[PDB]
Amino acid sequence: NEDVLVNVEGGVGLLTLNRPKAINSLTHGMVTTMAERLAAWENDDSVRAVLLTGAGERGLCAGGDVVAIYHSAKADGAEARRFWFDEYRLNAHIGRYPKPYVSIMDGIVMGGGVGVGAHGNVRVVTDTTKMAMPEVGIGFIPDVGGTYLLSRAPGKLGLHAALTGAPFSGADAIVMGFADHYVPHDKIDEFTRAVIADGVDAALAAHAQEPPASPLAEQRSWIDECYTGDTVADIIAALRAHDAPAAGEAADLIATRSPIALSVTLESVRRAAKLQSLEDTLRQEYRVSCASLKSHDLVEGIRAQLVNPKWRPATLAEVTEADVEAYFAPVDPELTFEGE
Ligand SMILES: [Cl-]
Ligand SMILES: [Zn+2]
Ligand SMILES: [Zn+2]
Ligand SMILES: [Zn+2]
Ligand SMILES: [Zn+2]
Ligand SMILES: [Zn+2]
Repeated sequence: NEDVLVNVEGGVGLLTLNRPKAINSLTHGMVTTMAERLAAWENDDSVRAVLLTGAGERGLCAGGDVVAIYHSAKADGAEARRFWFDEYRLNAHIGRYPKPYVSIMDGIVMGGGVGVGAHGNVRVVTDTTKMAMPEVGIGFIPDVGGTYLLSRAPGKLGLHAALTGAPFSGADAIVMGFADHYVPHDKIDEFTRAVIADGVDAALAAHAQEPPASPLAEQRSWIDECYTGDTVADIIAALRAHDAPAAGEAADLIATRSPIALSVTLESVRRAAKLQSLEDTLRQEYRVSCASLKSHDLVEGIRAQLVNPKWRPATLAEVTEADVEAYFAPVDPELTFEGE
């Protein structure tokens, strides 16, 4: 099997993620294929644009392959670090890319799938889009430039998405700055065909629609009320005190997540909000990911997903400021972006 299908048609470089039985989860091989093709096509005049899609019907991409990260974290972390090094460089390159990069973020789009789709410049979601950064549920922290996107969402919507790790819709994704355009699922095929035949602007004019109401946008009042707290424990207390079902549901979900991952996530998004550069943000995320490889909760979190995680530390009250600060320590080598 070719885990990424590659072709050029109508002047469009086509990248189709192709592990549909795994909802197209990303391997290191898939990342390097994408990266090499983006590099090869960048100065090739026969390629006017790039289009990223996923095979099958359930989603563009459910994430990075978590089994491989798990096996690496139990070993010496070498593959995980190399994977993230190459992946984050790819994320940055999509972010800078000079040619139109159209991503079809249909169906399930989570974690690493956000990384390959949501830094594009023509970002399409649909009525089946279920997008999330669910990292705290496995003892991890949103990466792949997710902290850059989360910190740029309106209000505190980004913190809500990051701490709950809950999915949000296509319309929500547009509100949060993770996507640009809305096309119903049973027009993606016509839309994709039109990009290839008539170009991006014609395809959009012909198939894009006004998104429906964003439920996340309607929740902004209590999100902004409750997520201004200094600590995750402050946030949970406020959500409970607001005494309404949607806030309570958020609190309940947060309370299932890794305490250390939640704490590092809150700090990451707050620090990312002060960084202008996608590259600088990814450098921070790389330190955090590297640190997470040495953690109890990353292994426990992924284990539980594969096989009720028992987090350690078990409570937010046991998380110290030094525990959080440890995730932001320098590493050697730092993530670098040269070789363009
Ligand atoms: Cl570039
Ligand atoms: Zn379909
Ligand atoms: Zn393995
Ligand atoms: Zn590798
Ligand atoms: Zn470039
Ligand atoms: Zn169709």
